[PDB]
Amino acid sequence: TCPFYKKIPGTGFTVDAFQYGVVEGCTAYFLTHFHSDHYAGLSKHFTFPVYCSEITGNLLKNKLHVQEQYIHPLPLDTECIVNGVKVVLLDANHCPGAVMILFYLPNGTVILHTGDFRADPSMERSLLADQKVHMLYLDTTYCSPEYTFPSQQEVIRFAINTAFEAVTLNPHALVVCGTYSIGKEKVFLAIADVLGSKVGMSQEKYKTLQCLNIPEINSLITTDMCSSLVHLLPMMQINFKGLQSHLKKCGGKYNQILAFRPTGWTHSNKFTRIADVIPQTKGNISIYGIPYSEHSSYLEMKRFVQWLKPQKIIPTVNVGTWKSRSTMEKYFREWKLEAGY
Ligand code: NI
Repeated sequence: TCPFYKKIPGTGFTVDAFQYGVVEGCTAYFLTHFHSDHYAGLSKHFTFPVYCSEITGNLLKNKLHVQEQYIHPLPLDTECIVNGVKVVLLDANHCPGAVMILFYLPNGTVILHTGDFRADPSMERSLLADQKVHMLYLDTTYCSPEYTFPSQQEVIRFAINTAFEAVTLNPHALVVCGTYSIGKEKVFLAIADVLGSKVGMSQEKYKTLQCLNIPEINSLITTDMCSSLVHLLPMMQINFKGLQSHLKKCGGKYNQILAFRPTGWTHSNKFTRIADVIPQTKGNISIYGIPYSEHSSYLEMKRFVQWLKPQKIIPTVNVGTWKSRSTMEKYFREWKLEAGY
């Protein structure tokens, strides 16, 4: 049955609550983004209204076959009215089409649901600047101080320089990038752009990326693996057996793979700067784990909350153990004491 932290009080709304059947007294189902832990349970047989971004709606229609009459896409940064409640969708800086949702309840309470997000100081200049928030439903994925990571831009610089150098030294090398859900597209697109190649992939992955409004996508992606020197594969195939196998299938077109696994965090970041990262190598296969995160680091999260100064924080991640919950509540107290609210 539905957890309390997926329910918006004083409304008939839920957020990312599609694996519970018919939720008692839910009139409208919001979806923050197209990742499987959040959409789990949608299908062509779903007949309640779903509210979401334009991109997420494209994906519901095309990938899950949800019927068009039940998809209610909203533009960003725009006051809209749902079942008599004013709502706004804000960019979450997560994956394509991911949003945070602002709710303005009839009694004057204001609620922000972050969905999944990576906090950034650019958010301190949206419709959030203009008013107070009583309740924050917060993405606490990395809510512990050991989670530090570089900026996405520093990680992309590292990957582009690495791939450029490798292929210049060996023009018969193949670059591989692992993927398991939408998100992290800049990794593979930036690499392809510096090598003057398209990114090759399965027809199903190509179809998924065409659902996204990426300007000049016919331009960056293809299903012709032959013409391409950057290939996308399932994250699971990013290991030595998977990559030897793939290398065989290219029919002596390539003699080496350099592969990137853009993971969230790895305990190497406690003892290593981005500049000092190295691969795992076996034969003519090298694998780099790079800390490209689409969630807030601990310090990014803390700054965002100390700026917003919500009256109450409800964590939405890591809530299933008493020790995790207590640890997060202790941080939230420090933040409030340090910030003076
Ligand atoms: Ni997500």
